[PDB]
Amino acid sequence: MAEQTERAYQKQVFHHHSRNEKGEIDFGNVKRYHKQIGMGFVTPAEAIKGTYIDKKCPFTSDVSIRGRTLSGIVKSCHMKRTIIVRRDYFHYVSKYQRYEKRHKNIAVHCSPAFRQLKEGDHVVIGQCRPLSKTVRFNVLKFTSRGTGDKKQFA
Amino acid sequence: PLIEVDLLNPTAASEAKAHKMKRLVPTPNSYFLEIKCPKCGATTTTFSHAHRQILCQKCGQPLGQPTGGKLKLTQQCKFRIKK
Amino acid sequence: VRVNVLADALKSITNAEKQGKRQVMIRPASKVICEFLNVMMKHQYITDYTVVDTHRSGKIVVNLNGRLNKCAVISPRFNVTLSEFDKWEANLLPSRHFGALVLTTSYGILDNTEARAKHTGGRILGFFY
Amino acid sequence: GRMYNPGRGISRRCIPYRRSAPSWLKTSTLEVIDEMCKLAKKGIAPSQIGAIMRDTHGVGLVKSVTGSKVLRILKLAGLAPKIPEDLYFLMKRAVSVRKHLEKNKKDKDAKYHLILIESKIHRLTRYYKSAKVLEASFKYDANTASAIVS
Amino acid sequence: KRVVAHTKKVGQSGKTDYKPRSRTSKAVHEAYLNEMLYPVEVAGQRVHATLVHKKVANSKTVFVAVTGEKVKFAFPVVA
RNA sequence: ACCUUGUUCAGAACUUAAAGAGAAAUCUUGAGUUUAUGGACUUCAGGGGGAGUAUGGUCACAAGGCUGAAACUUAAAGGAAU
RNA sequence: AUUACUUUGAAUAAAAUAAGGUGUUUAAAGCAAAACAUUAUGUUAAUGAAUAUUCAAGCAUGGGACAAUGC
RNA sequence: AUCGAGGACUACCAAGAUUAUAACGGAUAACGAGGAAUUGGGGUUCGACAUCGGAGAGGGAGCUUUACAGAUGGCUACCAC
Repeated sequence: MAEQTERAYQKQVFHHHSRNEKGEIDFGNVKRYHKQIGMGFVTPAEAIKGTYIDKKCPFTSDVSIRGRTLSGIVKSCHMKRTIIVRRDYFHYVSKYQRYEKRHKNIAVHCSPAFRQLKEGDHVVIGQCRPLSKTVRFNVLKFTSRGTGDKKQFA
Repeated sequence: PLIEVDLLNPTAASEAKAHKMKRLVPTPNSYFLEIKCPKCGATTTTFSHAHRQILCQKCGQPLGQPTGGKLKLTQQCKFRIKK
Repeated sequence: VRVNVLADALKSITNAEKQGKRQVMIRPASKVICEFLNVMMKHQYITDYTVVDTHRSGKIVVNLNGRLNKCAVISPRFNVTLSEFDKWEANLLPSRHFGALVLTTSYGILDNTEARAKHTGGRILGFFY
Repeated sequence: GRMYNPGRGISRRCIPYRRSAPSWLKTSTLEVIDEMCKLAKKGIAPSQIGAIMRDTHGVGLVKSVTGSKVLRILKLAGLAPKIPEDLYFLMKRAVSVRKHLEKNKKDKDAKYHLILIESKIHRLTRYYKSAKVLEASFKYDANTASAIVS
Repeated sequence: KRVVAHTKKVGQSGKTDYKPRSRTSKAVHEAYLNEMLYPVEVAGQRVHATLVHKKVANSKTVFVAVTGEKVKFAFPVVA
């Protein structure tokens, strides 16, 4: 009712009707599909109880999570269902035997399951199929951090 | 110094001369004392380097004046060191 | 400001021995400073030391006996791989029998000889002839 | 040395090597807390509160008697001021210099020292925000500090 | 009675034991030392390290007497 | 208070050195602790000219300021001391 | 709790570099030839250098001293 | 639409994306790598060319056959021969 804000009807990838109390398929409702991703990642309660619809959410769709897995800090949360993650690493210059600070920005997809995700939070991301021109990752978990009077939520 | 003394067992006189911080184990040069009042018999305990007017607890024969580093007790105020 | 306490300590010790002083005092004490002295004692470069407790990161007094030519700390502690040992000794030590490096490793703070025996590298602290 | 000028003084205090209360001291924590509690209600800085106890009550170190510092005691009673004491006194001086500067526009040394004072404020405000003492919404402003400091 | 907790170390593997700071070996031994001495108060503390059979010996001596650590309580040597 | 002395903290300096350093003059509250080379950070220099010039950018009411070359030319220019 | 550091590995095209053997008459080469079995037989189902690398990333493993983010 | 993800393209919606840790530009007498020359250690310079990967057939562009080509010792058109 609140997720049907587009011109088309929003449905899950795997939508099936539940059985009524009499034991026959009840066409009057659709089961909320939710799967569990792999290497030690728990499904947030919002992906179970929540009523949002997303075809790119790793918990409620057919997008898989493949080998590559990284981590970083949320940089911007202005775009819809997408965030920018910044990774800070050190690059070793052989001649001077000293490291130098570098950074790279990764555009990752943030499902509506993570509602309390704001700028500056620590986020673990996983790699999936290309979901856009640049979005090729997906948020798997996040931890809140200190505030800076700018609570820019997703 | 070209001539050198023991650095673990400094003499009592040598430690007294040194700055309050540059001793082996730094110690304050101040102390706590009590002052018998000229007016009454009560003894008011106060810091050696007090930074305010010191009054008796009974009355107020003011017993000391703060002067930039040590209390200026009145000439008739007798004190002993609280150990 | 005091960035490296170990650098301050080793400069105090080297300065004392060039003047022929019998014992020297180091104001800030640390675990790393104590470990560096213990390595220097095992090679009999300093007679002994005592640590006074001042409740304020107390002081250390080191007794010297005409044997410590120069002990110096090494600025930023490079990550010394086991294959880079003899490259460092060839640069910092006078010969192949005289001096010894000091390294901080997961097995404690050790000189180059026994760190080679324990088969472990780490950051380099300093040296002494 | 000092932060802003080449002066270098070592005028310090010397805590004795005795973390417990001296033998001659007999007042318990109840009298110390309430005496400190009454002083806080009178609008006295924590630095001055301890001095009054030391000079008058002979309690030179409060941590040696109660086991906790003055600010910790005041926070438990809820009497700790919202603006930290050291930051508050710095904004009191910036206001005072600014007021003098309104009438004396040609004073070029007061403008320099006001700049140094305000730089100190931005250093302390940044630190206290990382220590979560001040909420991130806090911000020092000349048009506002005259009222809160007053 | 006091308890010295286990620590995590970095690679760890495992868990925490809730150490606050009053449960550290340093604090517990200092708390025991002060409580044990009670009337007496400690005003000095010196550790002497020397070579004993190619090994270092940290001879702690609680000084000015006015767990598992062998200590030598004594008065001021010359005061 | 003024003045004469002991100690100690901070400040501008001064004298001696068979010692340390440096090309030497000289420096010693460092210009010392440096081929036995590594305490922390920033700025600047690369033979002499051409030249702080031309052009481009920017600031100024203006004079000017900040940034700032190249072509070509030349075995020296320079520092301290006898 | 991670990261960094460090020790072992996994996995990773050759040629080339280093390096093992081999009398191309030596040598640069080649990876073949034989040493002796007087060799068909036998060494023999003969050699292929372990051929090692290797930095910056990535994966696993033992340690947590020195460090960063812890929270 | 494609063998297929994908603003690859279209319609509607929102204002986002990168940058002093050097984006966007400019130069290269620049194809990248294994490697080569010289080196006490550290390094400096080179690598069109054995082998691996990329791109091209005078200049662009558009296509046919087929499992694989935007093929040129295939075709069509324009420019220069």
